[PDB]
Amino acid sequence: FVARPPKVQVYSRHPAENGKPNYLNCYVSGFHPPQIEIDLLKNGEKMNAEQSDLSFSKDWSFYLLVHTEFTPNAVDQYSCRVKHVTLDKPKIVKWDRDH
Amino acid sequence: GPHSLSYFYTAVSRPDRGDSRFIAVGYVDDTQFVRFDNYAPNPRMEPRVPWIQQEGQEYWDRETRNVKETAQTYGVGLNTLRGYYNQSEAGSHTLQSMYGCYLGPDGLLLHGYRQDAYDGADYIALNEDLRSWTAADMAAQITKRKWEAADEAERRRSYLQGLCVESLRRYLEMGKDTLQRAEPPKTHVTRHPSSDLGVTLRCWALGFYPKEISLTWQREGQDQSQDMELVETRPSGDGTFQKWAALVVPPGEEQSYTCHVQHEGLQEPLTLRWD
Amino acid sequence: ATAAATEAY
Repeated sequence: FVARPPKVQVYSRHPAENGKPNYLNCYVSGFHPPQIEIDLLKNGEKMNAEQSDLSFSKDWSFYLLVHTEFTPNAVDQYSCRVKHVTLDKPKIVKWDRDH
Repeated sequence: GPHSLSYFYTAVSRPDRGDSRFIAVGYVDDTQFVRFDNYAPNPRMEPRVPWIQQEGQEYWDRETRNVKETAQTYGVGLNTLRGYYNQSEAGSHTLQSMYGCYLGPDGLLLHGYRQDAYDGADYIALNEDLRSWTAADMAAQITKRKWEAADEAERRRSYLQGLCVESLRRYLEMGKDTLQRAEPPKTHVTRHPSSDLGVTLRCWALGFYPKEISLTWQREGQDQSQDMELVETRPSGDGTFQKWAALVVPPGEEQSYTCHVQHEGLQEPLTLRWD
Repeated sequence: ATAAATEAY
């Protein structure tokens, strides 16, 4: 009966570098209930991405990783969009190579 | 610290709709090695790392059967708890379970655990002695009386002291070259200006394993822990982890701050500075 | 290896 909002981090596996293939990560955690929708976006459009197996932390809150291969450049904008019952509207976290 | 084998179950009612879903993931230390998810057709316990794949078909058959029967038990359990709390049959609820064993230097159980939660809150747990239970509320006290009369604690203990540790010692062998290797973090410090009297220094730790790590900032040997920004340790995607610690400082005092990184993968603890 | 199904809740 108690709902907890998702925390979101968007980041690359390796230090970003235009032209060099990398891996785009959207890590979502601290949420409950488990029902949730997590999409990686490229210029606002959904990307192919795989999602980890549902697991949870010691405090029972769930976490998921959505991730896909990608080659960062100087133009393309990346972001993670998260939909959860606790969220007024979709949560959109833009990717920052500095955080 | 000591190695551990752990399993994490999540069961979610789908009313109805009118059944559940059950998800299990297994970990050795901070490495996921198996999973089960009956959201998939003809569900099977499946390998999630290379080193486990070598298990024979009988293992996978036994694990699959076992978790599918467990899924049925949690399906019933969800109905039962809904009853305990006199909740509507139209709402979905969650039943989570967490159990595992830690390996001691003598190759025996150092300590084991089993904890359950309903809708994200403690429900019932096995105590450290592996012989008694702690119930979180009146409803859990009903479950407790059932488990006490049924010898559940004694079966759990025998598993944790037996199969659990035995399996763990086996997996640790099979995955030696990866499970028992410490992967040091790759580190560096970055700078990000803000206004004139603010500059964010960020200390990075990338691609490390296991997950445990310490990142701290010091101002001329004095800890800067309370205005430091520390993000939750996050998965790299390849089985390793990432983490960083930042803190705003005066745009001239860069040299007056040091980042200190402690990880078992290092020979010596590191002291980083901005260049 | 997983434990056998827990007692009924």
